[PDB]
Amino acid sequence: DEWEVSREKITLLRELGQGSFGMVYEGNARDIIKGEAETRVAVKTVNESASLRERIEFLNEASVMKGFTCHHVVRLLGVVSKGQPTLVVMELMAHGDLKSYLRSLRPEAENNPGRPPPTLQEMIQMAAEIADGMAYLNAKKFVHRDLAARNCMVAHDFTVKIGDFGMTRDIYETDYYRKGGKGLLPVRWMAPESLKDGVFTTSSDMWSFGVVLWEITSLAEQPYQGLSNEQVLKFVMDGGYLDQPDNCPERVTDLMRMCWQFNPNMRPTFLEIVNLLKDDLHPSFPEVSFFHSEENK
Amino acid sequence: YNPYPEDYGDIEIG
Repeated sequence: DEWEVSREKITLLRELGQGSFGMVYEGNARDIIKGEAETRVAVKTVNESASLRERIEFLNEASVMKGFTCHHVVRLLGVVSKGQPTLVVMELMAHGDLKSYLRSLRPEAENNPGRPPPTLQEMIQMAAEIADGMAYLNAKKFVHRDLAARNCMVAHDFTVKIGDFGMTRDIYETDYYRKGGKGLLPVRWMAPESLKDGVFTTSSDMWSFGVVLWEITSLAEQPYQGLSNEQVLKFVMDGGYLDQPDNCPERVTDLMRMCWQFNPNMRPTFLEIVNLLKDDLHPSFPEVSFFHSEENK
Repeated sequence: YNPYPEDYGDIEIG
């Protein structure tokens, strides 16, 4: 493997928190990034008591990430696959997941880091970054299936990136992934047709993107508060959607509404979102984005 | 890297 890292190069420092299939650690990795003798990293592991399905999914997720190179997607740095346990080493996102980050910015949050909530400009920047990462994933012919603030990560410089590919599926041959039946599923983020027909497409990721905008503007309130999981399933299939957060900027409300068109064919594409926002972004954006890259063809 | 287990529910789709 070009991805293999010697185990002795990794040192675990502390627990970051439970991942999909086991604990994630903050660690040091020696000689993993050219130009750095030692780099602080995130290291994902599988739980000792993980089911066979979970063990398979953990390895599949690492494999998927090997194919990705995008500034707005969290980078896989290496795998320790010699001996045991398997360590999956990724780019450390200094400000954690976006759901946790947004919740910390609430005026009354105990962990308010002493910084103001996102400005409109900052919310637009976040939106464009998330949409750019998603545009990349779509161009690579994957559907994410779990787009949500908790699965976006925030870097040292506050750049947002797509993380957590635990539900991501290849759609190269057909442009959709179908899985009917019972599951432990992110019901509050799922599109009506996913709920009804078990179908997942870039359009259903777009529905979730709308919910991410709602999270950003509500500082990650719980969607459909007061509704149970089963009530949400009914409500959304029947044409229900979320109300606008208090003081939600109108530019963002307009976008959410478009993401929540009942007919998936009427929703925007991720490329359309970046394009809508392209003139309201940091000067570095065209230097790093998938949208502005030669790859976007 | 917080888990939000409550963000998932056992439901049937399809």
